[PDB]
Amino acid sequence: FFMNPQKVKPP
Amino acid sequence: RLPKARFIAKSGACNLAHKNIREQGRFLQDIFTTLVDLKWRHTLVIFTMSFLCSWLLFAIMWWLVAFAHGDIYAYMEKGITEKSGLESAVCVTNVRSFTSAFLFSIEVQVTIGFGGRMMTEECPLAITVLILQNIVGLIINAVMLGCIFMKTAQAHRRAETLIFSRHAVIAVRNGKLCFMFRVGDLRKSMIISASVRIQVVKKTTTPEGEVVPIHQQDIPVDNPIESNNIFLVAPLIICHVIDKRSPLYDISATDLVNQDLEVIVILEGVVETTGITTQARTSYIAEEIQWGHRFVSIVTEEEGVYSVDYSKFGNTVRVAAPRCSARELDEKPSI
Amino acid sequence: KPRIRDRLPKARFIAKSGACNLAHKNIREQGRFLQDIFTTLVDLKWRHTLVIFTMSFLCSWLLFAIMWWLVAFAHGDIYAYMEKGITEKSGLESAVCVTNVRSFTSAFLFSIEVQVTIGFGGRMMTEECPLAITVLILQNIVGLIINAVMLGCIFMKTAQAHRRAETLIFSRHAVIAVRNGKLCFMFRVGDLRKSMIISASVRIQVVKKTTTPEGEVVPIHQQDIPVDNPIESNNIFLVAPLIICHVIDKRSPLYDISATDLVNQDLEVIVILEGVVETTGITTQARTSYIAEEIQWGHRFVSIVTEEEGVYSVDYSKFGNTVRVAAPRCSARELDEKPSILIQT
Amino acid sequence: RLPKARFIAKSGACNLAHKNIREQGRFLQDIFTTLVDLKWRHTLVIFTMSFLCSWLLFAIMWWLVAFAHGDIYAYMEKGITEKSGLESAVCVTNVRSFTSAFLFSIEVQVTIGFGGRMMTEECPLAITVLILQNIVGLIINAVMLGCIFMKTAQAHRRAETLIFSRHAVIAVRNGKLCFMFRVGDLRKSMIISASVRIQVVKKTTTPEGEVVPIHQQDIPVDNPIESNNIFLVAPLIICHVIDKRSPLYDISATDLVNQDLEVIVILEGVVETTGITTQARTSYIAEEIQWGHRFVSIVTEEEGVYSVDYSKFGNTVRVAAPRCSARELDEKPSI
Amino acid sequence: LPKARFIAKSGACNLAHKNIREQGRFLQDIFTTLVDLKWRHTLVIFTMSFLCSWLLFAIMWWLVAFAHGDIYAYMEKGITEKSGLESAVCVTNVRSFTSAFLFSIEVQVTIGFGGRMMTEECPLAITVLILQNIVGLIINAVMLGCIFMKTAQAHRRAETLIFSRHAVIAVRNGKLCFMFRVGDLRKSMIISASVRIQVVKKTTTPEGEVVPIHQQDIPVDNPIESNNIFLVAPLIICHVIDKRSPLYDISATDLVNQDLEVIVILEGVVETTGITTQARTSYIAEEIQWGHRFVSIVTEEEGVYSVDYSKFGNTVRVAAPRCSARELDEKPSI
Ligand SMILES: Nc1ncnc2c1ncn2[C@@H]1O[C@H](COP(=O)(O)OP(=O)(O)OP(=O)(O)O)[C@@H](O)[C@H]1O
Ligand SMILES: Nc1ncnc2c1ncn2[C@@H]1O[C@H](COP(=O)(O)OP(=O)(O)OP(=O)(O)O)[C@@H](O)[C@H]1O
Ligand SMILES: Nc1ncnc2c1ncn2[C@@H]1O[C@H](COP(=O)(O)OP(=O)(O)OP(=O)(O)O)[C@@H](O)[C@H]1O
Ligand SMILES: Nc1ncnc2c1ncn2[C@@H]1O[C@H](COP(=O)(O)OP(=O)(O)OP(=O)(O)O)[C@@H](O)[C@H]1O
Ligand SMILES: [K+]
Ligand SMILES: [K+]
Repeated sequence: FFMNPQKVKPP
Repeated sequence: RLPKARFIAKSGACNLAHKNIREQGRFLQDIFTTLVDLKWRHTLVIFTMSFLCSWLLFAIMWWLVAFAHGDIYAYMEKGITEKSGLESAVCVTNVRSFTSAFLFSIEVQVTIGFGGRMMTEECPLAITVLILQNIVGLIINAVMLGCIFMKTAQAHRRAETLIFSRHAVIAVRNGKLCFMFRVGDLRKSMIISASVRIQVVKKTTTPEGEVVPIHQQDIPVDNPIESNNIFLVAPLIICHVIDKRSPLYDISATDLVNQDLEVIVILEGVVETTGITTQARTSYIAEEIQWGHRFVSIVTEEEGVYSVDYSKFGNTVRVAAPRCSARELDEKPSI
Repeated sequence: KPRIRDRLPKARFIAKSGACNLAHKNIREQGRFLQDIFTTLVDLKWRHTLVIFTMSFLCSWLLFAIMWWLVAFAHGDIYAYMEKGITEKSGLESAVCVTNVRSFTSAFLFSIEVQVTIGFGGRMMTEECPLAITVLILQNIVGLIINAVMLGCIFMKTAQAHRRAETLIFSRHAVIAVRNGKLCFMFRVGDLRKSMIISASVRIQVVKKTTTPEGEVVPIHQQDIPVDNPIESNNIFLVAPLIICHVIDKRSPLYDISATDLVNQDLEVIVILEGVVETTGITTQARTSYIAEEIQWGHRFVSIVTEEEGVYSVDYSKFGNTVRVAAPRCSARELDEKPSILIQT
Repeated sequence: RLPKARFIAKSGACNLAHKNIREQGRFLQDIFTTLVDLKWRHTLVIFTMSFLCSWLLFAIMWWLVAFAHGDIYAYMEKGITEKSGLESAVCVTNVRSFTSAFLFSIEVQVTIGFGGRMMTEECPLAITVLILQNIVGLIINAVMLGCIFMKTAQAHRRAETLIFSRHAVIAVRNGKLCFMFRVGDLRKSMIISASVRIQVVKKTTTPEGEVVPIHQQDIPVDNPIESNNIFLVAPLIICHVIDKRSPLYDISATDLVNQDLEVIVILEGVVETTGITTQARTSYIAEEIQWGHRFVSIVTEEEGVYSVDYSKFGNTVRVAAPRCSARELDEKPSI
Repeated sequence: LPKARFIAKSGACNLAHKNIREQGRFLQDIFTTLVDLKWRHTLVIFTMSFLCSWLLFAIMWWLVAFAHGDIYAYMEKGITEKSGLESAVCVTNVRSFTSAFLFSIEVQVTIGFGGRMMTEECPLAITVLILQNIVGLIINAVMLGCIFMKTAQAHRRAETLIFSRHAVIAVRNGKLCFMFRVGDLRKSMIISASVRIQVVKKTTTPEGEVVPIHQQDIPVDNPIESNNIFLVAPLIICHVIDKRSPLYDISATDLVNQDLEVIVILEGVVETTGITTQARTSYIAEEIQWGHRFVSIVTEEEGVYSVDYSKFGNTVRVAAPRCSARELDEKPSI
């Protein structure tokens, strides 16, 4: 029950 | 200061770099996939680490189980042999020290069971932890056994060993130009259903707006039956003539010194012993494309039987060749 | 509101995800023979496999513990032990059938001690009661068989762990345009798995309801179409994503279609590609569907590869991004059936 | 009534003899291969019999060994004096009869090892029997585990599940004679890269006075790119254009009945669930091809989801078809 | 003497990979060759490994029951002089080497009778116990894996494909040919088989560059030009001689002083195992009978087709023209 959103992070 | 980016380094290994990826995660099923395939150096450690861990952990569990039931008190403090008679109330007969619990856990899990440390019927928690320890031991044992057999199944395959020559050539065969490299093989078993494909990689704009940055055309290899197969025991020379349909048809003797060409070659097939598909790939930038040089005869019939002399695998000798273009050479007879 | 009525019905043959949504019916189901269940044991998941494993071992132990309890009961042994006449008076001479089996708890401990080859020695079988030896033989045979079967289950769940899932990716939408002078159909294919895909091949087919001059009508008719390769072969290399274009020539069955009539057109494009993965050895096959409603005319794909410092870069965010460059209209047959000028394109 | 023998029976399993074949003898490799490829109803018998024979044989040897050293003839005399039998060093403590030796074996091989029947260092023969027994037990256990797992591994595949039409139909299509049969499916996972081939088999002569008993003349299944590859998820009708180049040119319905001929259909592909290659075949005879009985449409089109039929799978409805040859078809091809 | 052939009449490509670079036999190769052995060695290595491990650890246990003072206690002290070993030894009831060997067997094979019990008095014994236990399990796993790998190769037995020692150059429907006969012994049917025909000869290109050996290809006659084939009975492969084939200018009556070789390669997958496989053979000039055509085999007897290998590869002489196909074509009719 969580969004568990996926966003990559920049070097 | 860097040179033009190469699509495929000499040892295959397409060095593209995909970014902007929708990174899923791991799912915790990746760990087992990794574990099934490790260099043998580790799978003689994770074995030992798993066994020794499980042993020590269940040993501490037995220690606390016996300790909280008052057994250790009855053994240590009460009379050693004569002054004391056992009340039979003990939980695990004759385990009066931690090391005793270690030598009990080894027995209870490696299925040795010497019988000097029996399991009595008093303490129900003891029987529960015995069931749990035995189940865990069997599950670990089966997993490790399957891992060891899997890493004994892959003892045949070692590495792709199919050797392309260093730099290609461009010469004259049957009054028409060509373009040749040299494939070869090392180990005993021949290749089965071997196939060869030649792709030229280029940046080719189109008269209708589209400009494909890195686009790969396919070009045929010379063969009298139009079949891309090849049966090799000694090194072959997979030529590929140039014609109006071919893209290299506009190449030039001087322009190739500064030109954007990329002739990758891929070769596929299986091996009889392994029964596993495989392929090997390489690329030929313009810098390592010679001109006029032709390859050297390598096979010499000795007194007894034929000999392929690897001593000169990639040696090349100069020979007559025109400096004009392909379209120049095929433009007109007098041309 | 009104759109939903048109919306409820939808003639589709394979799911955009990739499954082949269909319906078999009127089959001659003769039965379902037994061994099938055993196969289901192999192809379960870890939680179910662990439960069935442990439950099976515990069930075998409990069952044979009940059996040993009955055996050590009928032989007049439990009473013979319970007679507290002395410290040890009648439990030694009377030759109890199984040594030191006093209660069901003890009998269960003995079952454990004899099935997993533990052998704690305190309670051994004797040479008096043949019934006990018969039950011991049966015990050991069933124990070894169960051990072998469970080991086979766990191993085979290990040997089918190289696979994860399909990793070939198609574009959300199609594209039609003009390239090299003539109309072209496009579609994007990309890969994510680091391991390459050797000996790959693609096929594009048109699925439609057809007609014949003689009269026969095939509801779901399939016909292949070329894949426009410079050497006319279905071999495609997959390093970077690309566009597997198909020139719509006159011989193709899409000559008559027009850009305006697309919304109602009943034809559906299917793409099926396949190949063998290098690092596992399995031949995989991925399929996608291009419905008439999803074919955005006129669009074209953008470049997705740029020279970085020394190494090419590739994007996947701009993967499906399309530019609506103005395109010739309804020229699929009109331009094909070239006018006198033949320069309307 | 006369047989007029075929080549492939309607179910497959080519029924041809093989006479005057030189024997290769055999190998124990064959006995092992027969063991591996058995079915359960015999595996769960051969396995158990192997175990029981092992135990009984080693028990007999143990009994003889405990006889020779006089162990039996020594425990017997110890009536009430335990010392009078304890004094003499026996070879295997507490074996005194067959049943005892049987139990000692069953405790040794399966490694149960209770220990109330202990073995001492007093008789080298006992040590050699122990070594031999344990080695035999390990070898038998390993090979039986191998067999059981091999069944648990290769019981993922079953008998080929493909359905062909009972009869073949010569019909009319696109204004020309044509050949049709039906090929279906029952399993779930669609075969991969399926291919189909058609062979007309008939005794042929060769104008230069030479005969050949059973020729085989491959013929191309119709397709717009001449590709044997065929998608197969719903029942299909693999057509066959008839041409002045194809060996069906000179057959009419009048000459259809008493004509020597046959058709073999072989299709092959790799199932992905089991990842294994497979091929199925059929064979139609002359009398089984109902001329002019055009095949009947099968699949229907419901609103939400399509649907198919198998009850009327091979229904051969009839439509008007010419009763004339193919050469004569173009000899007077007006209408 | 004998002029060398590229590949002999029964597989086994003979060559000389002279002056190959040195890879270096990497240590994994020992295990690699352990996995694939015949069975007259597997049981030997199995037994030797088990016995050696047993004996080695038995010697270790004896040393442990020597450096610690136990053997002296059990030997010198009588039954009741000490009246029981109060100072518990590292391992109970170990007073020999044979006794230590029995104890090692007990601990290794997971028997553990109980007489040779172990106490927790001294640590070194416990460490040796753990060491031997883990090594024993590893050896157990290795040998089980070996035996099961061998079990998984029961089906993979050998190669059987019946070629012929005689190629026939005989007329067929107004042309020449180079036929041969292909058989099959195994009851299986080779799925997706293919045939290939190659020609080897020394060559000199017009620009003066020479190739000593060389593989030209020749098409296989088939009314759809498909290299697939279906070998149930013996079949007669043929390779018609068009004007453009390499054999178009053969010395019809002089197939003696000719530098030639024909290679046949057959590829397939067996529909019982799934293992790919490939057979091959070669025809030198001297083993190519001329004019002789192959013999019909199948003769229907009682409604079941018959195939006899008695006359598998013997050819009947039949008169035929004696001139190159160029000489049999340039003229209007020969
Ligand atoms: N004896 C040999 N064994 C294996 N590979 C060889 C051998 N000789 C040359 N090669 C191959 O030649 C390629 C390049 O060789 P390298 O550049 O080291 O020597 P070179 O003479 O400069 O180049 P080349 O050998 O191609 O002429 C390598 O890929 C190598 O595999
Ligand atoms: N950056 C990416 N990384 C991995 N997969 C991608 C990425 N972009 C798109 N895909 C895959 O491509 C398919 C279609 O992508 P599309 O071109 O429609 O981008 P999108 O519109 O963002 O997709 P969606 O609407 O599913 O988010 C999807 O199934 C998705 O899984
Ligand atoms: N409803 C069905 N479901 C699955 N398979 C079928 C079904 N009907 C037939 N088959 C299989 O297809 C083959 C051809 O069946 P077809 O439809 O021709 O029936 P048929 O052979 O004309 O009737 P009969 O079996 O009485 O001769 C049969 O061998 C059968 O095994
Ligand atoms: N009855 C048979 N059984 C097995 N193989 C056979 C049989 N007859 C012939 N062959 C195979 O045919 C091949 C050649 O047959 P051919 O007609 O040339 O007879 P051949 O060469 O004289 O026989 P051989 O080589 O035994 O002297 C040989 O390799 C042989 O293995
Ligand atoms: K495997
Ligand atoms: K054990």
